[PDB]
Amino acid sequence: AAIDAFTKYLDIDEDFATVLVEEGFSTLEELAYVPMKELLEIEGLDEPTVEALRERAKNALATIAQAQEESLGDNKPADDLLNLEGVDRDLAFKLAARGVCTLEDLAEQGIDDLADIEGLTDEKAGALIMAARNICWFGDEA
Amino acid sequence: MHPMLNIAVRAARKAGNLIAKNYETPDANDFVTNVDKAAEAVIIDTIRKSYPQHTIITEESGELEGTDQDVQWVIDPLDGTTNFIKRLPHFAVSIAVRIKGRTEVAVVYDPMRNELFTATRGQGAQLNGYRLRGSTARDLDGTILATGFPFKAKQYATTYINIVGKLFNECADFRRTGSAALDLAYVAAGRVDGFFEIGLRPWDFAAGELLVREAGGIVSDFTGGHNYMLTGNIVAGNPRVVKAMLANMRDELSD
Amino acid sequence: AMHPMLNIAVRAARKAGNLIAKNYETPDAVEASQKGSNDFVTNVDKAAEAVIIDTIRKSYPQHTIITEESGELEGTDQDVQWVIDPLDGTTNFIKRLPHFAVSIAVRIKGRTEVAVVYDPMRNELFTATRGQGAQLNGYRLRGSTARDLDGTILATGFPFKAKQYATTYINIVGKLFNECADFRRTGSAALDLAYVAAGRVDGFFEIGLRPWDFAAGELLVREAGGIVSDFTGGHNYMLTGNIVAGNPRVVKAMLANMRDELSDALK
Ligand SMILES: [Mg+2]
Ligand SMILES: [Mg+2]
Repeated sequence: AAIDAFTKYLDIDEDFATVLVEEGFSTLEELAYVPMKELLEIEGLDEPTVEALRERAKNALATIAQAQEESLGDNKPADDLLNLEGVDRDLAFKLAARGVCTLEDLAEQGIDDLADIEGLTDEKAGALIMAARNICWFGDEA
Repeated sequence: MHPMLNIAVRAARKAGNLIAKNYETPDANDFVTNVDKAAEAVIIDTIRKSYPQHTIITEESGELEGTDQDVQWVIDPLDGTTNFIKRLPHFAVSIAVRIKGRTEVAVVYDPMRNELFTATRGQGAQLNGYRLRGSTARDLDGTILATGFPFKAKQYATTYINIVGKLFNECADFRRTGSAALDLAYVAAGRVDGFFEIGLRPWDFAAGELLVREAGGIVSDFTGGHNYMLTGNIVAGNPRVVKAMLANMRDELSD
Repeated sequence: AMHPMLNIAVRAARKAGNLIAKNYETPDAVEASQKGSNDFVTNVDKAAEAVIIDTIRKSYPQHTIITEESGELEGTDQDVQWVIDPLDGTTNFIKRLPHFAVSIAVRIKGRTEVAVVYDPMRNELFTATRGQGAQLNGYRLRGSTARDLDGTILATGFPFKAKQYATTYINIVGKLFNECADFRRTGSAALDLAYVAAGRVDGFFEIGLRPWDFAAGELLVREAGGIVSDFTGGHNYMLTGNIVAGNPRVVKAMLANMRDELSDALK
């Protein structure tokens, strides 16, 4: 299961062969060097194509890194969740990671819901949740 | 979450067994309190044998301490006492275990219908092996309100009446079986959409509030604050209906 | 012995209640549809009504039948009526709130003769036959022996179909809360009447009730020492649908208290 990874690896022309799991292509860091005792078993990839393979391999590592750093950011503490007074960038990390990436669903979380938050006690958490209730339920604004 | 819950469940089992046993001496105001004390005492024995370190908090005995003051046992051996006084079978035992200024264990057991709701913070609240998924209502349309008339807080009588009047003008219908703990369990298990009552007490709702919050719901006071623990003013249910209820009920309060 | 038509009625109600319980534990099989105000009606209603009609016609192929759904099925005879509610509190069975009942009563020459209500969740079977009384699973029923509006419990219903009286209704309840202890609200007229006859609640009252939602309970509370009336002391409650019921003292006190708070439309 690697079909999205090797899109452009030996990609001076894609009609040569599919990538080889006989050596694995599944470490991506310890595979930075494999000697020529086993890298003579490839066909249709001459030495300039090998350096192009190295370039596109750096590109593929970049793709995997980008996928990593994009799937990691399932936090997205938004401006509407950052503007909140007493909710800094870091409390917004922890709150948007708690399971509410908004404010309307935030006003629907009690003390024990927003307990165990990094950078907030129990009383000030309750005060902030009550302020969120003012800005979502009590203020009667839309 | 396993041993504390097992101990509490066995305690509620013994309590319900004794309650149902004593429910078969028909008589037509004091012996109800007597069997209340008896169930409370066998509960106390359960507390003393298993974990003699924790402290007990009852409506009757006040608070009886041991050594571990960080683990409070809030045990109401009967909710909606008047029902059992009148043989109307809607009453339950409510066990709660609070740890570090916070409720952690909750059990509500009706022995009549054999309804045994359990609740641990985080992992949620189960019933007989089933998960209580709250209510599906998003507003106060066609919903049911586990409404409670303050028969002990007659000072807020007219205010409460005007509030429930506005509600019934907006909402659909009420229910009141005269049992706060069971009302909270029911609104937790999606059997009734929303709940709200005036002038309650910690030994009453101690378990029901957790049963509700673990069911995708919230518990609050009439002003969205968190002092409902002692102000006795509670509104609960899934957040949609609670918001839809507060938005209508705020503008005719007195506290 | 046991009144014959009462035996047929209780057998039919038993079968209907067993079907009800069967439909209860399956929150999937219920396929309801809204018909009125803030309430559905389910296929289970139709199934239970069918079972009841069939069981009745088995041993009575000519008696007239009355039901909220089928209106009035006029059998070849028209002096023996069977008022049926295969469900009281369909709203509760929607939310699976375990508090409802089936209700079956028989009118002879316009006078209710036998009546039963059945709560399958607690397996309670309120039977009542005229001139012989009311029984709960084999115990007599005398209603609450309370003598005044103090310490009493008042069962009621909110008019979700006629909410106009609500305000008035509210005032009524408000006035009553000045004296009585606590109220009760189960969304089930028949079971409220039963509890009254059971002595579990010491009085019941409702504004605008359906005819086939009390015609079984009213005989229960009658033969259980209690009395029924409208809000003005008359017997027109069968048409107005405005009911008060309970032991004579509490009914008299409630009527005296409500004589003012009430509205002229209801009287
Ligand atoms: Mg108690
Ligand atoms: Mg009906």
